[PDB]
Amino acid sequence: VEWTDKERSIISDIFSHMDYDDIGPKALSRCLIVYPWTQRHFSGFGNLYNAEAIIGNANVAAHGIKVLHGLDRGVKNMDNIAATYADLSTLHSEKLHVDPDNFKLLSDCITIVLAAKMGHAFTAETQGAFQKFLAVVVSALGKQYH
Amino acid sequence: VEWTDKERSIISDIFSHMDYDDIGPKALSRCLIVYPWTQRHFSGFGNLYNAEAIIGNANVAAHGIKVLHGLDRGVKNMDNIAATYADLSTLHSEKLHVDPDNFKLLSDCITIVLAAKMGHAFTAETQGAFQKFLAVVVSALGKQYH
Amino acid sequence: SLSDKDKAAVRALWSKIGKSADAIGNDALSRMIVVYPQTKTYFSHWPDVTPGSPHIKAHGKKVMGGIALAVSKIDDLKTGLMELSEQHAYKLRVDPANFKILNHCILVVISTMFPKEFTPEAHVSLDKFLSGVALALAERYR
Amino acid sequence: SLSDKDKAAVRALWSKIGKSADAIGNDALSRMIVVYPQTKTYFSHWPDVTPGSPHIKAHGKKVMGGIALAVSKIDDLKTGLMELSEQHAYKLRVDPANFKILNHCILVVISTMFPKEFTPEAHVSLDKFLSGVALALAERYR
Ligand code: HEM
Ligand code: HEM
Ligand code: HEM
Ligand code: HEM
Repeated sequence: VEWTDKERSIISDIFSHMDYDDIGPKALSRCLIVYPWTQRHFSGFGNLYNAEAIIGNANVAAHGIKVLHGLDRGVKNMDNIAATYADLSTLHSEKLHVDPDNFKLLSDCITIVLAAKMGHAFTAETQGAFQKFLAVVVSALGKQYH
Repeated sequence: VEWTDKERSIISDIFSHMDYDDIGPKALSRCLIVYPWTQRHFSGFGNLYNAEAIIGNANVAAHGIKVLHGLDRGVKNMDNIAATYADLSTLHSEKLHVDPDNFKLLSDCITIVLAAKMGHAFTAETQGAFQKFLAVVVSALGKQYH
Repeated sequence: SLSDKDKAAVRALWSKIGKSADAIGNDALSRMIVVYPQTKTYFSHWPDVTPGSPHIKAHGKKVMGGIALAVSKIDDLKTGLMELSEQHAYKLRVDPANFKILNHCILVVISTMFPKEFTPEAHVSLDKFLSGVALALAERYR
Repeated sequence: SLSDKDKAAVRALWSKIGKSADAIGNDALSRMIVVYPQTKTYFSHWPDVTPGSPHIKAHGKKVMGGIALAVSKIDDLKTGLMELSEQHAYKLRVDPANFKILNHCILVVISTMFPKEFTPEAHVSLDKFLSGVALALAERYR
């Protein structure tokens, strides 16, 4: 992607106003409830019994926060995303066996949770830049052919 | 994609043994029948009334042949695919309004028609290299974010 | 397929947010056209497809009225949405790949407008419902 | 959804190619594992998942027996494949995104083995049928 200055500014603004401790746990818990098959990568997280358990699970929260901080390296260098996530890609694939389709599901949950937080400030243009950035990260993680 | 020498040899072998005049019309006619909404880009092709009409339509044949020859430039320079299809991408998008999802549907029909032709010679390894090459072309044409 | 639990969740959510159907539609269509530019071509016959357009606003009412119809026909979406399927497939020739894009935009809009009501449990059932709506709208395609 | 025309096309095709179900399965599973490496993890408990493996061949018989069951239950795939859905969802925990991958591999194998029978008209109905099988296998997932 050839980023416009406006896209860079939007992405920078979004991440600098995001409360990772709030957004991260919400995004991952939402993904585990809306696409429950993803719970299989979190066996030893404890209480994953129902929505209430998942939403309050501190292990799920810790991991959702890690996911958001994992996006920081992409934000820091938007022109080198595929290379930056190469090791994370190998980890989730070879070691963790996460299905490449799961990155897209989680990224839609991050977008939906951010939309709920931002409310009317999550304009179409904001949504377009944010989803475009997540699409690039998802491609690198899932090792899509391009 | 970082092509292996084996992938390059497979792709070269496939294209050098392909009868474009046979495979091209079959792939496009199959796409127009299996995913009939794609027929909307071929209004002035005449007889698109039913499967028999589509399969025998010489305008559909001419276009299917063009599609296959359109893959030649990718075969010729496998390390510069995204750049090579940039103009074709703009044509199908801005001028033709072809939905980016349609390139994938057509590429699966090309794979299925090639499989029927090659029979047992269309091994798993052959299928993997061919689909990987089509995936890269489809990404460039559909302007996927990466 | 939708279970009784899913149908009850969708009916309860719609009961809460239905009063804002018109606004949700205008917002969902507006985002779709901006974020997925390939969808703009279907609305190009309108004299104004730019942000804030009165045609997009008017159409948004119709789109969410179709969602309201789907909620009323939740027990049999195929029969309930058959005429809309025929219209999108034959009269408008809308590529079926776009139904899931508008669905995602509707979920985004509902999240921005009703953060409290749109819980993960409301979202799972609504998402299954919207996939069902897309499958029913795809009925007359092939 | 499958029309009477689609059901008749699938039953007629299966009538012609069913004698080779075992071979089709071995071939389809073999390609899936090689072309979509992410699927190999689900079969890793087997002592041999390499090309030509006797476990893949044996399993291929079971997979196409499931397709044969789906052809017999074509009028109601959800009820007919409910136990298989529960098994893939709960016991095996197979990610549902993989059903469409195996479906594509089955279409590729049928094309290599029955080029004359697998016409564009047989393909459209079989493809709609396989999407229905995937949706029915997804029943117990969420
Ligand atoms: C936008 C997508 C994602 C990003 C940027 C991301 C980021 C990360 C990061 C930064 C870590 C920590 C790495 C380490 O500990 O060395 C991690 C680990 C892990 N991720 Fe992800 N992840 C993503 C999606 C997923 C998805 C979709 C799943 C599963 C469905 C998943 C499952 C895991 C698991 C199980 C761990 C291992 C850590 C442990 O179990 O303690 N991740 N991920
Ligand atoms: C692997 C994918 C494809 C390749 C490599 C490809 C290649 C081409 C080429 C080489 C041309 C001729 C360009 C010219 O005349 O300057 C063309 C034109 C065109 N293509 Fe494609 N194409 C592909 C997919 C599609 C799809 C999926 C559709 C529609 C669903 C489509 C619709 C058209 C139409 C309508 C024309 C304009 C030519 C005319 O109407 O006479 N193409 N394509
Ligand atoms: C959630 C899915 C959708 C619903 C429930 C829906 C519903 C509707 C309804 C109720 C109408 C009015 C029908 C009439 O004229 O009586 C309509 C028309 C239309 N829809 Fe959709 N629709 C959906 C998705 C789409 C998508 C994805 C596109 C295109 C990208 C689309 C493009 C159109 C167009 C072009 C019209 C006609 C506009 C005009 O009157 O000029 N629809 N839709
Ligand atoms: C066309 C779709 C499919 C059909 C009809 C199907 C059918 C079957 C059948 C009949 C069984 C045997 C069940 C039993 O134990 O009684 C089975 C087991 C299994 N299937 Fe599937 N399946 C499908 C797709 C998949 C996919 C996409 C994967 C994974 C990528 C998968 C992985 C498995 C595994 C891991 C087993 C158990 C193997 C064992 O016995 O150790 N299946 N399937």
